[PDB]
Formats: sequence, structure tokens, C-alpha cells
Amino acid sequence: MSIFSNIWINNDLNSYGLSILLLNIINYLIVFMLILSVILLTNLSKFKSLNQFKEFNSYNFILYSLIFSLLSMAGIPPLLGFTGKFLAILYSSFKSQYLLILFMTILNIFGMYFYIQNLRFVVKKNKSSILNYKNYYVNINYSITLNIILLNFFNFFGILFLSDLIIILNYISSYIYI
Amino acid sequence: IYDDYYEGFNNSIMNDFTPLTLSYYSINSAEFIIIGLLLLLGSVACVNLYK
Amino acid sequence: MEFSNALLSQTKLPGQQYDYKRCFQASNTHFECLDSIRDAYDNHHKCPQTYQAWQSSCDVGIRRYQMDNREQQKKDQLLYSKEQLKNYNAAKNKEAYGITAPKNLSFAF
Amino acid sequence: SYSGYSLNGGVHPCLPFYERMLQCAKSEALPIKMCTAQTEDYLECHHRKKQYALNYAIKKELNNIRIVALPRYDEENDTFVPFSQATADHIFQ
Amino acid sequence: MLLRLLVSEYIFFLPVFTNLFIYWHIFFKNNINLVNKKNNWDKSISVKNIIIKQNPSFIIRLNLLLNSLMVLYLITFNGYSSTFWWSHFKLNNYSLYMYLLVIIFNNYFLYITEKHIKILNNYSIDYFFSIINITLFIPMIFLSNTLFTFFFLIELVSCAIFYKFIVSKISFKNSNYKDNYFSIFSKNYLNVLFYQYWSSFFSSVMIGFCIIYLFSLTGSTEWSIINFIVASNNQINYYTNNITLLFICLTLIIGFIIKLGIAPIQLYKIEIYKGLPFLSIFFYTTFYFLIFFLFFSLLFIYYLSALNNFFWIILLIISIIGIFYIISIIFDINLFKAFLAYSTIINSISFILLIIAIIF
Amino acid sequence: MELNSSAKEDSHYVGVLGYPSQHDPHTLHPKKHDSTFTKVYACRDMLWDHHWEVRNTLYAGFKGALLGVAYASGFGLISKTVPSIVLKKMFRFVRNNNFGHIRIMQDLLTPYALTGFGLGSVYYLYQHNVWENRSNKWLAEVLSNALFFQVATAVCVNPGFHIYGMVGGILFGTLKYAFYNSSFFQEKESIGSYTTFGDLSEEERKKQEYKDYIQFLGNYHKVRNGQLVDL
Amino acid sequence: MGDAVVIHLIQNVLIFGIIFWLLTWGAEYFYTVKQQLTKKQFYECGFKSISELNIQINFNFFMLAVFLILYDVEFTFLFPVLFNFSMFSTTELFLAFFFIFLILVSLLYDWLNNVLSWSA
Amino acid sequence: SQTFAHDSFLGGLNLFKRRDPRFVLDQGERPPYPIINSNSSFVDVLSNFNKADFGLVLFSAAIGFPLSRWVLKGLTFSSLNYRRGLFSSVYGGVILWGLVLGFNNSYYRLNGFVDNGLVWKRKERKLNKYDFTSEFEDNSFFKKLRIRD
Amino acid sequence: MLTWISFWSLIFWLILIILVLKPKNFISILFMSELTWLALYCLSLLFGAIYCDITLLSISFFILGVAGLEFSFGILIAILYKNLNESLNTDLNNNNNNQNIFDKNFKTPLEKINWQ
Ligand SMILES: CCCCCCCCCCCCCCCCCC(=O)OC[C@H](COP(=O)(O)OCCN)OC(=O)CCCCCCCCCCCCCCCCC
Repeated sequence: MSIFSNIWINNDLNSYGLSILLLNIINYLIVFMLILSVILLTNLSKFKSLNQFKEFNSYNFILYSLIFSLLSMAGIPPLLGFTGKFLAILYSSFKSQYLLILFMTILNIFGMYFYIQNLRFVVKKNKSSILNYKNYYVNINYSITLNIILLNFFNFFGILFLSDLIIILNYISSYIYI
Repeated sequence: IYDDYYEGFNNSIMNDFTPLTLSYYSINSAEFIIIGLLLLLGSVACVNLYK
Repeated sequence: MEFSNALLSQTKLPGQQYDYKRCFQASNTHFECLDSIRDAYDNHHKCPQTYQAWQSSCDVGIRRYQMDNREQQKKDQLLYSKEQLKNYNAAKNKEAYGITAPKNLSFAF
Repeated sequence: SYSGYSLNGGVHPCLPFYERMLQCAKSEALPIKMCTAQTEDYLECHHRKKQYALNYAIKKELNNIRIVALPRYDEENDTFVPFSQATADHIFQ
Repeated sequence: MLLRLLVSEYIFFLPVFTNLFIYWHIFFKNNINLVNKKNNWDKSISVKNIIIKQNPSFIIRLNLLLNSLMVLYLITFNGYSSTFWWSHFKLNNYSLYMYLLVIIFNNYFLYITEKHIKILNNYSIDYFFSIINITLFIPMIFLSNTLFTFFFLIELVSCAIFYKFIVSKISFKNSNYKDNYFSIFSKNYLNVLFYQYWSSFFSSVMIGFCIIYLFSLTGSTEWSIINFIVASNNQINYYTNNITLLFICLTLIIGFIIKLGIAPIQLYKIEIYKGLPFLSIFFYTTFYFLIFFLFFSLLFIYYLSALNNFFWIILLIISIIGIFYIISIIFDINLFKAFLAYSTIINSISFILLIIAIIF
Repeated sequence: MELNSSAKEDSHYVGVLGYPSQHDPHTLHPKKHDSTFTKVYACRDMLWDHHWEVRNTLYAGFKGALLGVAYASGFGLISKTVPSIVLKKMFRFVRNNNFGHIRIMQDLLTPYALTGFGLGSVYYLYQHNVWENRSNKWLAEVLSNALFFQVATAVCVNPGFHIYGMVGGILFGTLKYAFYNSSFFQEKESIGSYTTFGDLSEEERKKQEYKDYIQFLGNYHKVRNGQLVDL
Repeated sequence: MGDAVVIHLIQNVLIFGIIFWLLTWGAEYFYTVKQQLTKKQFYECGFKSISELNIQINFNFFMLAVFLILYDVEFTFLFPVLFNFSMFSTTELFLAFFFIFLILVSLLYDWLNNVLSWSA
Repeated sequence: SQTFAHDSFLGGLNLFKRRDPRFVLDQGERPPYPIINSNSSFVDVLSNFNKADFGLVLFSAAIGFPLSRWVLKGLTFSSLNYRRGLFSSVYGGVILWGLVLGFNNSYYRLNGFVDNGLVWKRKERKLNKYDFTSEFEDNSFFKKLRIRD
Repeated sequence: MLTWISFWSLIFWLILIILVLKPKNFISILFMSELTWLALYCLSLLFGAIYCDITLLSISFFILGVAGLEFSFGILIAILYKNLNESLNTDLNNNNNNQNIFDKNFKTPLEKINWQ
């Protein structure tokens, strides 16, 4: 926001911060569905304590979906959860908040170890039996599996397509004051 | 001590429920309907809690 | 929010309504008169009767939005033209089909 | 959420102030800077702060010994006579 | 109004009432699904089955259909940026986009919920009817033009959420045959109901006090009027009692902290999460982050931006206390649902820091 | 809602605008016709002297004692467990005395009030006499707070918990420099605002601003690199 | 709703009770009460009661009580429109009829689930 | 871009043709088509009902049958009577939604938001300065969804 | 002696303090919740009378409705304590010691800890 001979020059977008907040909320919701879609695909009664991340030790799809969702929650790049934290820190730097950046970093590192701590519990002495039995065989829901496939695609390669989501969210937020 | 006799004789109101009517049925009617739906849903939830 | 002219115009008194048909009839007449004059600045006193009709029919927020939009339109019309904008957008899209290589070893600044 | 009604179903005493404030806010390009007079009139109608400050000053001045006797009033002539004037219906006769 | 009642005051209300009537008609006719009289001249081809456990897949499909119809209404929606029904609701592009986004995410979660419910049926019709009621009214919050109507909308939504928590299944069919003649005491249901009820009570009373004192400060609770009056007061310096403004901000923020379960008030959220089904956690997180926390942020960003001169310090203090209070606690838990709840809390604190950076 | 308003003030800008200045003399000057009571009561202006170091130290100690009393009331007294026999004796004292609750609160809050007063006074003296002439304000604040809080936690909480006290002092110093020492969320002037002198002509100022705008156009990456298509 | 005159009448009612108390004492002059073992004990049709303080009810009608609370609230909400029904319009009429419909719907749902009876 | 002629049975398809992705117009922004009745009442909208709204209702009836069947595909432990009743209720709900859509279309035609067979005397002159969609739509299906390109 | 605004705000927050102050018996907390709602009711009436706002007088019945709904839910929750083997005095539902209770003493359901 500069002025030259009573003419105002505006190089800053006021609605960018709300778009970043919306992107963070949406990314968290997408990753939260991804972790809980794997849970809803299994015997929900098998997950009671934190040590029972070993139950996810099963055929490679459930195991890798769980570990990648946990890594995404912790903010490990280039997963979808990393993008929101990176954009939040970028906007805080743009808003010139070094103390807020410091406290965000403290919270991020503590929460990241909080998430990746459970990756140690996933090691199990044998493959687990966490699927419900229907018609004498394990019930694997193809629809939930497909949902997890889509969420995994947008969690692994979502950083390549994040620009369009950013455009959509900035467009939505641009209506707040106009 | 000031009394507006023109407004007095132009006033046909005979009860103190006029602000309540003007609220729950003119302007705050949205919240009136919201409270009705709230009480209906609360009765449903009370039945479900009893069950 | 307190600085938003649009959000302040969206506010209204209880029971206040806008006769949009009458408002836009008056606005069309007044703006037709103004465009017939076609001045750099909108001198509303040069279209007296239509100015009074526009003031009476339209609300303050509606007139404020109309004047802001007229200023924006006048600026855009003084700056650009249809064919120029079409060619510029075509060139911009064609360039967007490529890459922006850095200008290594520049000659300025 | 401004009703515009009084407690007897009539008109709120600050409705014209609110209407003028809203008219100024919608009309002005810089309503915060330009509608100070109308906004302050509405705020004075709502919070009678100026009247309360006046009452505080009047109480402080009445705590002093400046004023002894106010002029008495008679409605038949609709006028104020000095307290020293021996009129009818006076407390001291 | 008195003489004429314009359509533009309830044109948006018409589809909401249509969906409400359809939903409740289905729900009422479902409660008598087993009442089908056999007359003395009727022959039964099969012996009637009197034990019924209907899969709620059709209820979820109905919810998806009506939410999709609401989406279709929003896509074809037209109008002016204005306030309808006595300025208690706002029809603007941002509010409508928030409505649409909430409905879209509700549709996604309901679709996944149906796909899950076809696997194993641990939930009843009433649970998904409560979810139906949440999804119908929770987008209406973003249309609020007043803290009064917002308070009543969140009261309705909180009643619906309490209803959803009530209808969680208590006992299951399991392979644990060792407990048939002994009394096992599970207290998660009562803990969930207790903590949800009391957090709702505290948030409601604090929001009511805030509304009462905002009516005193301004004479109106419309978002535009509150912001205009507070901003002009900073220009006129008329209402200089910073104690009252600070206390209004504190009451609003603390009420929302109690409602959302943000640190340092998060142990009740931990207790609630570990007493709910995973589907309940799914839906509760969806509603909390997309609606409740979003309106929290928009209160600090959009609705009450004129009060940011007092909001920033309270938000900073709460963020610092939460950061330095939960870092130790997130490492002494040993429960899956506690892990999920603390993930939610950590993300909430991160986003609170983000909105603090925004309001700068 | 502001922090350290008097110290964080652009006196030049305030004087140019005519805004009231917190640095203006806040004092009373009696004439030689006032009563002796008027002369005595006008001596209360000494309590408004921010350059009176004894008064400043006393008020810093009072603020620290208030913080300590608040901590004891809300987080301190309830956390620790008083022996049952001691509580019974205290309640017996309350029973047999007309205002025993005040005595109980005096006894309970005295260690916390004294610790807060001492910490506040020592902190004020330390900051005022040791670190008020350092060049790097942020570094001085961080180091001073780190050392002070390390010493404080080594003597108030536990000597073993001194690394954590040093880290907390570093964080508190960063926070204090960010908000108590800097005008973040407390700006008193618009960003990019300035004042004019020299009685320059408006034409000359317009020409200078045009020159500035021409230089400003070099800040755009497309303009500077010549990556603009012909519009 | 009354005023200080109502408060003074409450005081006068208390004084009337004092008059009744005086009459009862004067009547107490006219008899003697002899102390007996079971005279000042509980009456349970001629035999000693097996419980003194722990006389607990089952309270099978708590649903009826909570519905009474809700419907009393609803009737209080209905009062204002009926008080000023002469000035009704389309909006007021629609709101009143919709509110009564909601009350009826809530009652019917209560009937469908058999929560209006006694439970074991 | 052309729109389906109003008062026909395909006039409701104009609801899916929007020139801008905006939900609503600004306060002082002129609607795309002349206003017939800005202060529309419920019976004014009912009187403005026509073949476009009837066609919207017919479309709801036609598409509502497979949607009701899809909803019923998740129903179990139900007698034939309850199945038929549930289907009837869902189908009636979809037809009521079609009625609501027709009412909205009539209201929009009254307010000039959608095509109503009228044109302003002077069209609003807009310069398409920012244009990322013209070339995309001229070579795709979406030219039928955006009015005036 | 106090102005009514000061008195009503002060005693609303006093009721909120007393609700926390009292022992956590669910029925008592429910009663204090009703009292808090009534304090809000009276404060809203006071502010409506002061500022001539019918909307503040409107919250009189709204507060009554919200309080009635919450009281019905509280009655149901208090009934629910019976079926979950939960004491109404919530301080007796945990093994944590506290000196506030004279008689709190919980022991394992065993006769002997050591067999010879
Ligand atoms: C040459 C070609 C020949 C032919 C080829 C073959 C045929 C091609 C057919 C092409 C497609 C035809 C489409 C027909 C109509 C489809 C309508 C539709 O999908 O609309 C989507 C809707 C429209 O957006 P819009 O109109 O801007 O919104 C209302 C504004 N008044 O948009 C929205 O609702 C937008 C919602 C925005 C907010 C939510 C989304 C952003 C935030 C979340 C991001 C994603 C995260 C996950 C969300 C859940 C996903 C399930």
C-alpha cells in the first residue's frame, strides 16, 4: 500500500490470509477423512490404545495408507498436511510475525513428534486380523478402498495441484469485503 | 411529567404484550421459529435418551 | 468490515425495501443523459431533472455503487479497447503455454 | 437487529438518529471519518454519557455554596419571580 | 411486512422448509414401519417377521439426495446482495459460498458414511436422523447477520449434536462370553453427555451475556452496525470504558473456547472423544472444524474485525497458554480417540496462531 | 489495548499532529496565595514522576507482588496440599476470631507476595541499570531475561530446573521485545506516513513523487526483467 | 400484579394466622396430653413402620415432567400472539399456526414412542 | 451466449446458464434483464408461473423416479406397504423440490435475473480485460453454460 | 447501594462462581444453571428497560425456553446416573483423594492381599 501523487498503489491482497486459513482447514479435513477411512474399513473395535497401531500392520495398502496419513498429519513434505503449515508460515512471514512463526514452529515440531511417535507402534510381530467377517470371509469394502485411493493420490501428489485449490479459495475469500 | 396526548389518543394498544408480539412475530420471528424447532428436536432427543 | 461500502449498503432499516424497477429506470435515464454529455467528470447538475429523479428513486447506497461502477467503467474505457484486450489475452494464453526463463545477465538496475 | 420500536410498541427515541447515521454511512465513501457527527448523535441518544457528565458537574457544583435560593414560578402568568418577592402560595409568608 | 410481504424475505427459506418437512415426514412414517394391519380377508404369502433391524442406508441416501438438491438450488441461485427477513440473515457471495462448501463436505462425509454402514450396522435410524438435522441447519449459521440469530442457530445445532451423542449404541454383540453374570460398569456415555451438556451451558450463558452487553454498547447486534459503531467510537472517542469492551471480548472468546474445546480447556473434549463411536468422531470433527472453528475465525476476521484491538492480546495469551500447556500432555496419553482429539486440538491452536497473524 | 505506550511513542509525529504527548509535564505548580493544605495536597505530583527511581522500584515491586498474589490465588495455593492438622488449626482460629479469614489469607499469600515484590523490584533495577544502554535491544532483552529467569527458577522453583528457566527467559524476552518493546498490534501512526518540511512547492513535490514512482516500477519483476507482452 | 399494598396484605394474613394461633393455644388450655410410647411415632395402619427416612419413589413419569416443562414454555410463547391477535397479519398468522403445528408434531412423536405411560 | 427461450418447456435450463460464477448481484448492480416486479409477492410469483416452471416440475418428476429408487435400494427389513409408502414420500419430496425450483425460476424472471423475454434498452458495456475462459469455452462443451462468453 | 447494572453483572458472575464453588453434585449444578439463566433473564430485562429495546425484552422468553430445555436434559441425565452405577456426587466417582470430603475412602474389593 503505497501512494504516489495522490494515486494509491496496492501490491498486497487483503483476502489472502482467509484463503490460507480455509486451505489449512480443508487440508486437515481431507487428511482426517483419509486416516478415518482406513479405520472405517476395518473392525472398529480393534483400536483402543495407542499401542494398537500394530493392528494396521496388514496387507500393504492399509499399512502404507496409515503411515502416510500419519506423516501428512505431522507436516512431513510433500504430503498434503505440509502444504498448509508451509503456507501458514509463509503468510506469517509476509505479515512479519517472527514470534508467531517461532510459536508455530514449536507447536509443529511437538505435534510432529506426537504423530510420528505412533509409527513405532505400527510394528507388529505378525500380520493383524482387523477386517470384519461377512459370509465367512473378510469384508473389504471396495468403495471405501477407492475413496482411500483418491485421498492417497491427493495426499501424495496434492502439492502439484495445490495452485488450483489456492485460486478457488482466494476467489471465494475475495467476496468477503467487496 | 411530559405526556404526549396526541400519541395517547392515537394509541389503541390495551395490553403490555405489544413488544413481545413485535419481537416474536415481526422481527425476531426467525428466532421464534428456531426456538420452536429447538423444542421439537429437544423433545425427540429426550425420547431417544429415555430409550 | 466497517470500511466496506458494499457491506454498509447491504444494511437497511427494518421495513426498508428498494423498488429496484423504479430505481433502475431513473438510473438508466440519468446515466443516458450523462453519457450524452460524455464528460470526464460526472457533473450531475447538467442533467437537473433526471438527477432529481435519480436521487428520489434510488437509495444512497445504490447511488454510491452506481457512481463507483461508473468511475471504474470510465477508467477502463479510457484505458483499453475490445480488440486490443482480445489480442492481449490471446498472447497471454499463448505465452502461458510456455515457460518464463530467467533474464540472466541483465542490463538494467 | 435494530428494532425501531419503543417499549409500548411505538417508535424508538433514537430511530431518527439511527436513520440519519445509516444514510450518512451508505452515502459517504469514508463513513468512519465523515459520519462522526451523526454517529456521535446516535451514540449520545443511546448512551446518555454527555447528560451523565453534565449531571456529575451539576452535583459537584451543588456540593458548593454558590446558589442560595432559586426563583419561584407561577403558572397563572407563566413566569418566574425572585424568591425574595412575597407572592401568594409562598412557603414563607 | 405489514402491507406487503415480499418474496425476497423467505425465498431462501422455502427450500430449507421443504427439506425439513420431507425429512420429518420420512422420520415419522419410519416409526410406524412395523404397523401394517392384516385384515381378516388378507392372506399372508409369508409369515410376518416381527424382529426388524433396518439398515439406515436409505436414510443416508435420503440425506445425500436432499443435500444434493440443496446444492442444485445454490448453483441456480440468483438475487441481490442484501439482508432478508428483517436483516436477521445475510445473502452475500461469501456467506453463500460458505453454505455451499459446508453442504459439499457434508455430502462427501455422508457418502463415505453410507459406504461404511453397508459393512457393519452399529448405528440406528435416529443417529442418522440427528446427523440429518445437523446438516440441514449447520450451514444456516454462516447466513447469520446478527449474533442473536447466530446464538439461536448454534443452540439448535448444539441440541442436534447432543441428540447425536445420545443415540450412540451402548452395548454390542461381541465374543466376550466371560461377562454374562457379572456387572461391568462403562461410564463413557454418561461422561460424554455430562461434559457436552455443561460445555454447552457455559458457552450459551457466556454468549447470552455477550449479546446482552453488545445490545447495551450499540443498540443493535447486526454485524455491520456493531463494526461501524465500534470503529466510529475509535474516531469519536465517545465510549472510552475499555474495561467494558475488554470484558465483552473476553466473554465472547472464553465462551467460544469452552464451546470448541480449545486449550487450555480441552480435557472435556478428550473425555468426550473417547466415549463416542468412530463415526461420531468423524461427523463431530467435520462439523467442528468446518463450521464452529470457521465461524470462530470469521468472528476474529470478518464479523467483529472492529474489535481486533482487544482480540489480539486475548488470542495471543490463549495461544501461548495452550502451546505451553499441551506439549507435555500430548505425550502422556495412551488412547486412539485421545490421539485423534489432541490432533484436532493441536491443529486448532495452529489455526488460532494463523488467524492472529491474519488480524495483524 | 496497548503495551508500554509512553515509551513507544513517536514524539515528533505526535507534536506535528498536535496530539497530546504522554511526555508532557504532569505536575502541579501552586501559587504563593494558596492555603497550606493546598500546598501540601499539591505534593502528590511526586507520585506521577516516572523519573523517581524509588517510586518506580516500589511500583514494579507492587506489580510483581500483585502477580504473585494472583498466581497463589489461582494456581499456587490450590495446587499444593496443606496438612490436615494445619488446616484444622487454621479453621479453629477462624472460628475463634472475628476476621480469621483475613489472617489466613495474609499467612498464605505472604510468601508469594514477598517473592513477587522482590522479583519485580530486582527485575526493574536489573533492567534499568544493567541493560538500558545496550545497542542490540533484542539481544539485550533476551540475554537479560534468560539470566534473570534462570537465577529465579534456580531459587524459586528448584535449582535443577534452571535450563528450562533459561529457555523460558529467552522466550519471554523475545515476546517482550516483540510486543512490550515494539509497536505490533499497537501502531500509533499509519504505515508509510510522513511529515513535510522545507516549504517545497507542490509542483516540486509532485515531480519528486513521479520520480519515486518511476523508481517504484523497478520493483516489479516483470517490468525489471522486461517480461511484459505488448498490451 | 399488585404492589406494597399486596405485601402489607401478606403481613395482615400473617397477623390473621397469629389470631388463629391464639385461638389454638386457648383451646390447648382445655385438654391434657399423656406421654405414651407410640403416641409420637409414625402411623402405618396400626403397626410400626419399617422405614423412617428412606422412603423412595420410582418416578416413572420423568418424561411427562420434562414434556410438561417444554410445553409450558411453548404455551408461554403462544401467549403474546393470542393477546394481540386483533392486529394479526400474514406473517403472524403463519408463525402462530406453524408453532402450534410444531407443538402437535412433538406431542405426536411422544405418543408414537410410548413415552407417555408408566415404565418398569 | 444463447439461452433456451422462456415460456417454453426448456426455460428452466436457463438456470444453469450463468455469465459470472457469482451467487448474487451487488446492491446497485442492474440485473441482466428488465425487471417486471421487484416487489414480488407470493401470488405474483404464482401468477408468473408458466411452461418453464411446469417443465422444471416435469424434469423433477422424471429424474425423481430413479432417485427415489436409488434411495430405496438401501432399505431392508421392510414390508411392501412401508416400501411403497417410503417411495411415495421420497417421490413427493422430489416433486415438491421441483415445484420450489419452478417458483424460484418464476421469481427470477420477475426480477430479471434470468431470461424473461425482455432486453434492456442499452446493454451494460463490459470490457473482458481478464479472459481465461473464452478460448477454452469456444472449443468445448462449456460454451452452453456461460452467457455472453 | 450499588447501581442495578453493576449489581446484576456482578451477581451473574457471582452465580457463575458459586456454581463452580459448590460440590459437584449434578442436581445442585442444574439448580445453579437455572439460577444463572434467571440472572441473565433479569439482566436482559434491565438493559431492555434502560435502552428502550424490545429485542432485549424478547430474550426474556427465549432465555426461559433455553433454560427449560437444558433443565429437561439435566433431569434426564440425572436419571441416567442410576443405570450407570454413578454417584450423583461426582467427587465419589474417582479414586483421587481430596481433603474436602470428610469420609472419602475407597478400597479394593478383596478380603486378603497376602495368602500365607
Ligand atoms: C468438447 C467437449 C464435448 C463434450 C464432452 C463430454 C461432456 C462434458 C461435460 C462437462 C461437465 C458438465 C457439467 C454440468 C453441470 C455441473 C454443475 C456442477 O458441478 O457445478 C459445480 C458448482 C458450480 O459452481 P458455481 O456455479 O460457481 O457455484 C454457485 C455459484 N452461484 O461448483 C461448486 O459447487 C463449487 C463449490 C466450492 C466450494 C467447495 C469446493 C472447494 C473447497 C473444497 C476443495 C475440495 C476438497 C474436497 C471436497 C469434497 C469433494 C467430494
